Amino acid sequence: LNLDPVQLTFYAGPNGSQFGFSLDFHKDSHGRVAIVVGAPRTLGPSQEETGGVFLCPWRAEGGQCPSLLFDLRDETRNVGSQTLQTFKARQGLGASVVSWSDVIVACAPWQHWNVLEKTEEAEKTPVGSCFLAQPESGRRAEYSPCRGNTLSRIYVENDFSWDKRYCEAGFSSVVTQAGELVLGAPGGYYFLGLLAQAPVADIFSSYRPGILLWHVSSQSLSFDSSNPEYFDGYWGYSVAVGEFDGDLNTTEYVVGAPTWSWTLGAVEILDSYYQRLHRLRGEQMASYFGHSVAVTDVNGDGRHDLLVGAPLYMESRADRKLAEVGRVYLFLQPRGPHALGAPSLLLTGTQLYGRFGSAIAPLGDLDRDGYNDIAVAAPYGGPSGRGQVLVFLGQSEGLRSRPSQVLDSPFPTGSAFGFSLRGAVDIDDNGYPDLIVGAYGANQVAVYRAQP
Amino acid sequence: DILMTQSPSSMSVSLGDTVSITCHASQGISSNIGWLQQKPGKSFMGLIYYGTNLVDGVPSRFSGSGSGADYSLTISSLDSEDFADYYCVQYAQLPYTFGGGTKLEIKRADAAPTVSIFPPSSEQLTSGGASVVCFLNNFYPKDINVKWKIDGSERQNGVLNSWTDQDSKDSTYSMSSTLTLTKDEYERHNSYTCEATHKTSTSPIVKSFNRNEC
Amino acid sequence: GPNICTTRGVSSCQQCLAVSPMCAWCSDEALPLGSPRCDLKENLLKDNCAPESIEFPVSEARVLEDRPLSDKSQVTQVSPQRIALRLRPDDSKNFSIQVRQVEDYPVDIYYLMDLSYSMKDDLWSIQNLGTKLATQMRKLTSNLRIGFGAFVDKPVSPYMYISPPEALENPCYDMKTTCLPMFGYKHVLTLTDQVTRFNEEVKKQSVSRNRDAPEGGFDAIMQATVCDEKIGWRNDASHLLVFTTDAKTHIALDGRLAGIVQPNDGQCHVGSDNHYSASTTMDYPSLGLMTEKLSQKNINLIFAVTENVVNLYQNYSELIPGTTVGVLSMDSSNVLQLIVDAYGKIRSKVELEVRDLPEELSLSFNATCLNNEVIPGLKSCMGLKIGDTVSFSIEAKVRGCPQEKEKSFTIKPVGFKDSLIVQVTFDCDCACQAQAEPNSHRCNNGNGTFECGVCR
Amino acid sequence: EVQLQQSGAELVKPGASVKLSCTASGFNIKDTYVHWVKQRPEQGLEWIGRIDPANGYTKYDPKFQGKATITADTSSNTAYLQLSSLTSEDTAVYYCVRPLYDYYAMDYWGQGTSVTVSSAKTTAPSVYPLAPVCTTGSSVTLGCLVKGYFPEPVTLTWNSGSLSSGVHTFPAVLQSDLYTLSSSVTVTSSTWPSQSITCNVAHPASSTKVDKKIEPRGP
Ligand SMILES: *[C@@H]1O[C@H](CO)[C@@H](O[C@@H]2O[C@H](CO)[C@@H](O[C@@H]3O[C@H](CO[C@H]4O[C@H](CO[C@H]5O[C@H](CO)[C@@H](O)[C@H](O)[C@@H]5O)[C@@H](O)[C@H](O[C@H]5O[C@H](CO)[C@@H](O)[C@H](O)[C@@H]5O)[C@@H]4O)[C@@H](O)[C@H](O[C@H]4O[C@H](CO)[C@@H](O)[C@H](O)[C@@H]4O)[C@@H]3O)[C@H](O)[C@H]2NC(C)=O)[C@H](O)[C@H]1NC(C)=O
Ligand SMILES: *[C@@H]1O[C@H](CO)[C@@H](O[C@@H]2O[C@H](CO)[C@@H](O[C@@H]3O[C@H](CO[C@H]4O[C@H](CO)[C@@H](O)[C@H](O)[C@@H]4O)[C@@H](O)[C@H](O[C@H]4O[C@H](CO)[C@@H](O)[C@H](O)[C@@H]4O)[C@@H]3O)[C@H](O)[C@H]2NC(C)=O)[C@H](O)[C@H]1NC(C)=O
Ligand SMILES: CCCCS(=O)(=O)N[C@@H](Cc1ccc(OCCCCC2CCNCC2)cc1)C(=O)O
Ligand SMILES: *[C@@H]1O[C@H](CO)[C@@H](O)[C@H](O)[C@H]1NC(C)=O
Ligand SMILES: *[C@@H]1O[C@H](CO)[C@@H](O)[C@H](O)[C@H]1NC(C)=O
Ligand SMILES: *[C@@H]1O[C@H](CO)[C@@H](O)[C@H](O)[C@H]1NC(C)=O
Ligand SMILES: [Ca+2]
Ligand SMILES: [Ca+2]
Ligand SMILES: [Ca+2]
Ligand SMILES: [Ca+2]
Ligand SMILES: [Ca+2]
Ligand SMILES: [Ca+2]
Ligand SMILES: [Mg+2]
Repeated sequence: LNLDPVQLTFYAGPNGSQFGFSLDFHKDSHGRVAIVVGAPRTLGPSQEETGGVFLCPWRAEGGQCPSLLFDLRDETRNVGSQTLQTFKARQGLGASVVSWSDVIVACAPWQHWNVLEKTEEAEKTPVGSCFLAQPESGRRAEYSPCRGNTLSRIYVENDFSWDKRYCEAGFSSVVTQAGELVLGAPGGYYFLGLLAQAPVADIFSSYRPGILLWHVSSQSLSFDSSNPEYFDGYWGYSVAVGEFDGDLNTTEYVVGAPTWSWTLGAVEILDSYYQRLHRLRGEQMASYFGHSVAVTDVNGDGRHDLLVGAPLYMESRADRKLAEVGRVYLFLQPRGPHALGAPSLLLTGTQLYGRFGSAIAPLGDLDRDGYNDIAVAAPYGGPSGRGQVLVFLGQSEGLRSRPSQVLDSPFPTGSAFGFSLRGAVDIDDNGYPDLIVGAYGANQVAVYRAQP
Repeated sequence: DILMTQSPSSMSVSLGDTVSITCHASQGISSNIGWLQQKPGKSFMGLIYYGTNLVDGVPSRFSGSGSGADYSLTISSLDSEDFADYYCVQYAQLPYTFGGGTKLEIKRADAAPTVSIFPPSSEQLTSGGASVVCFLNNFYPKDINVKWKIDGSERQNGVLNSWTDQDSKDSTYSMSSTLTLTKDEYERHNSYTCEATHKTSTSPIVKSFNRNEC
Repeated sequence: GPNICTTRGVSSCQQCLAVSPMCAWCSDEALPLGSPRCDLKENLLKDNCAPESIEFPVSEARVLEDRPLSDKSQVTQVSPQRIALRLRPDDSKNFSIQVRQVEDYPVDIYYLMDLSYSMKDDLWSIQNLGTKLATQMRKLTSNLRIGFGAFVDKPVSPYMYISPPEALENPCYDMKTTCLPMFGYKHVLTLTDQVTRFNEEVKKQSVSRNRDAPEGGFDAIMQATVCDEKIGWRNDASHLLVFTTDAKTHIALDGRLAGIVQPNDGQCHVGSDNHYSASTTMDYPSLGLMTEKLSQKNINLIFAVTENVVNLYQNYSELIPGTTVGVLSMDSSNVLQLIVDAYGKIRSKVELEVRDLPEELSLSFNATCLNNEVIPGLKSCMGLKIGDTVSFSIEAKVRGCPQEKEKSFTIKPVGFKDSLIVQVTFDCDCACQAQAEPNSHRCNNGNGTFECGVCR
Repeated sequence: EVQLQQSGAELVKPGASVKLSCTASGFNIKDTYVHWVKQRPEQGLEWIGRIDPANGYTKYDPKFQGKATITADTSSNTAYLQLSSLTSEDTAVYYCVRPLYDYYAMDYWGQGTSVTVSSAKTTAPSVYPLAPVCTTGSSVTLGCLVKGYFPEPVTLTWNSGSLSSGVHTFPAVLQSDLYTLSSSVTVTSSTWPSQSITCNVAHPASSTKVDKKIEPRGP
């Protein structure tokens, strides 16, 4: 209701870099808020696409940002009569970026990997990898839990079980408050999908350069399955964390599986051991129910609610005609040991091909009335199709059906305005939480300040 | 198989010294080398992995260096705890191969041995055997040779030898040398001699007894 | 009292006919001068005028060409084909015409072959199905045109095996066998009436290989829909797009696993080499976008999928109205019936258009369609199947007497090669005018000529 | 705290087989490769092989192919080394090893397991006192000879451990299936023989304790 749309700040990256594909607020040990931006098609130092990360400091005027530096050199290690190989060309560094304390974790989901042993090989495949940075010290670490040294043949002999060769780890990422990094790997287990968890501290302390295959003892990966419902489900396309079992001493994981059960889609709430606690099923096939997942208490009762996005949902219209507009589903958490029932509210897009629900950002309390608010992206919405982000204020009954405010893309056609979003952080120190919106198509980020 | 030649096999050094152990591979092993430590009687502790990375908990004074086929472990300012055996292992190829080892030894001034010859006890002579024991004690450095003579002639077959480790107090070495022969023969000869040769002298230390002479 | 024949100058037999079509002329010289010569034929016969002397033309319409309507080379759809009308001043005449839809309805079938490795065992099935569509639908309609293309998936990691280097040319490298290089969508053969050729090319096809079970056939569907000139769909023709596969299908937003985030623009990107050039840069289409272009380009999608996935594609079908599903198998009956069933629903019209109709001639029509009701002033019937016959009754009215004397026009149905050529002669003179007799004889004052009992 | 706990010492007969064990503590045995290494005083360290207990796959140095079989069991969190066709060359200390971080490294080690291949029967030692020969200097060295015992160990002390300083008990040596050991003690000449000095040998395998007072040699 109170994001100023006239007073904007534009941060810009280089052409064709997809600067703004992903972003997050980052806070240094001093307390100063900055904006980390991911640019998955940034040219490396030898004019080949490697992707890149930028750390933007808060300015009213905005402008260009400094490049958070990472090692873009490929690595080879001949060890144990094998040849380990990393390939960073077209790895998409900054396809996702997340911050926690004084660390930043930017991932390259399509970083390739191979192992050669005489005439045989593991196969050159996109295991993915995450680069971890600590700006104020300069420390760097990596985490690539899907790398292996198993030759192609052995997977065939074992019916492709425990096949992590195509994980694309870091496709999605989130960090718990304790400092456990959780990665989405929708290619995991032959495109079932998987999650890999590891304490940020333990990643840093077990990493050394040039090793390539190393053990992070405290890590916890999810499991493979031979249940056809999970096949090609992309479980981990999106990921999130929250509190859904009443016990504050444990953390629950929210996983999006948008093509689960023959493209029906699903989202699951799980414990830290990856035992399923609940499963929400998609309403309509190919709608990509699970593309987005957001956790926030919107009705002021202290229990986290779940928001799921299905951006390709087709709405029914006059004379049996369908219209792709996109849909967001709200699930308010009830009291005690009781499952998440049917949706408390359905929000549906209005523009054809608008992809409403492509991103869902908890805004915190935008108007400081007590109830938390959210932002929902329609990257190709608005009458022109340039994009649109819609604010929804929270209330006792959940959310409002009608949006409180509508942000129209200031960038030209194709920008994907709203493809990325983040809030709940006060960047200018005025008491109200703000919103950063990414337009990778236009290589920019728009910062909207909340005002009284 | 890759051969790991380690050097030196031993060195005599002092507390506070900075020392280096080299280790040479028969082909290049691109830093795929580990360094190990074995203290007297104890088991193994990993010191360095992948050439230069210290294992968790290993003290600052240990460091690794080198590349290709030639690597070095360096201990700076030796602690008394650092007098032990050290080995390199390569894991560039299967099978993993180890170095010969390098033993850090406590340096001290040269000392000649205290040689003492003992004839067969009455108990042993009654039972039918006859062993002549000779102790060469508290000497430095460790290399020493012992010779046995019966009535002037050198006796080689039937000698057993044992050496202690470097002493915990005075850092010296001791040897024991037992000549065993049939009682039958023992009583057929008179003079029994035990000659210790050691770098502390050009001429050997001779100790003898003549059978039944009191 | 008096009629228009008698009381309008009438100095001659020619002017007499020119006055009105109901006028007659008495040439009988035995008639007294008091009696009028230009009058109604009843009035003449009432006044003792010789029956043989009465000049009273009657307009007619003889059939010149009358080949019957065809059943099942020549193929006659209009009958009669040639008529000879003969008219007198201002007079009109009518005639019949029958039109029948004999020739078969035009149908386009484009065939999409899943040639991924999972279809190795299903290859004979899709080869059998293709050639059966070709041959059996040719028997159903001689105006069939048929073509095909193949698809695998986006030739990009992780879908494509990208190692070792040999695997790019031969994806089956690590199986110690050979298969073709991977590809997104290949247009292979444009919609053609050459069935024997289509079957040969279809039987030549072989499989390729890719990493993941869901394939990129929806790209092929989109491009086969929107690439008009490449595929060759005809404007006035029934469009069928048969889609074969034994597995799941990639859908919009799957592309992000290959680093592809650009939404499908719905435009054609095939061009010269017959490959879908956007395969590695553009995302798969969404069901809505597919629906839009299928509807816009007027194409009926048919999923011909194997039994393990029928339920998947039946469910997609309900999200794309007008789509239908048949089972791909060793037997081609299920799928063929869908096509016959579609052909069974086709209905045509008969809409008469006139060409070269002279300034003077004006027409009016009576339509007798399948309801067997004479709808007056109507010249078109709608809702015909092959074998149906409608009928029209046309009346032509000439304006007076033209100087041309012999013209022709053509009544033709829209979309038919067949037509009716109607030849029109204008009969303005009298038979007694030939017997001119140049000399006056009776006048003898330099008047000249004496025809049908008159000086001038 | 990561720790590899190996099974106790083995006294095995030639031609027989033996199976050593190595149990994970403070971690799971499937976490990494587990290796087995052989040590001997003369020949040194030899790598036998490895296993990936997650899936059972193993590697061996051709030297130990056939003799050595490495297995593991994730239920009991233990890895095993089985040696068949035992020869005297198999007498050695055997260690299990795993890496800290680097997949391929050799960082954490067990305490080792001793294996002695022998046909020898249990035999109690003959213990002989060694008094000096017939002038006397400032000091005097005595000795004790322990011969023909099996198996190791014996424990030797002087005056029941009261005389610990100035002692040299030498490591045992093998000859013809049986072990021999000797010890020496030195004192000032005023100490001995005026005060009594006895040799105490104890061989638990044979249930034998012998005391030998060193007596001066007479006429
Ligand atoms: C397309 O189809 C239509 C429908 O059949 C057809 O219409 C005919 O057109 C011709 C001329 O082109 C008409 O001919 C004229 O007829 C006039 C007399 O018509 C009257 O009488 C008719 C018969 O009455 C009896 O029978 C009927 C049932 O059969 C019954 O209802 C009556 O009670 C009675 O018993 C009667 O059908 C007709 O009714 C039609 O007309 C009236 C008036 O407009 C209308 O209101 C009605 O709704 C109905 O449509 C009417 O009552 C006659 O006077 C006339 O003669 C003059 O002109 C001719 C030259 O054209 C001169 O020669 C003559 O000297 C006169 O000056 C002329 O003969 C015929 O009547 C039509 N028939 C019908 C049923 O409408 C078209 O021809 C068809 N076209 C083609 C190309 O095929
Ligand atoms: C294509 O689309 C069809 C139609 O939607 C799918 O088939 C349906 O699949 C759903 C699963 O989502 C089925 O739902 C389940 O129904 C079970 C019993 O249904 C009976 O009654 C129906 C009447 O409508 C009959 O059609 C049917 O034959 C049965 O007699 C319930 O037992 C299930 O409940 C359990 O699971 C759900 C989670 O889904 C839990 O919430 C429940 O607590 C419980 O554990 C469930 O409701 C449905 O029956 C199917 N319909 C039909 C008509 O077959 C296909 O799966 C789909 N195929 C593909 C390839 O996409
Ligand atoms: C047989 C695997 C090689 C794939 S292929 O050569 O047959 N190429 C196919 C695509 C395909 C991919 C996967 C598949 O099933 C893979 C099943 C593995 C499922 C996993 C899921 C996690 N649990 C372990 C098994 C079948 C076909 C082509 O048509 O080009
Ligand atoms: C990038 O190119 C665009 C046009 O393609 C041009 O307008 C501009 O000069 C460039 N923009 C930046 C930010 O470098
Ligand atoms: C929380 O529970 C975990 C086990 O899930 C346990 O390890 C830990 O001790 C608990 N924490 C506290 C603070 O009690
Ligand atoms: C056509 O007109 C003629 C008169 O020339 C008449 O005999 C006939 O009945 C009419 N037929 C139709 C169908 O109008
Ligand atoms: Ca909890
Ligand atoms: Ca709530
Ligand atoms: Ca609020
Ligand atoms: Ca603010
Ligand atoms: Ca098949
Ligand atoms: Ca595929
Ligand atoms: Mg296939």
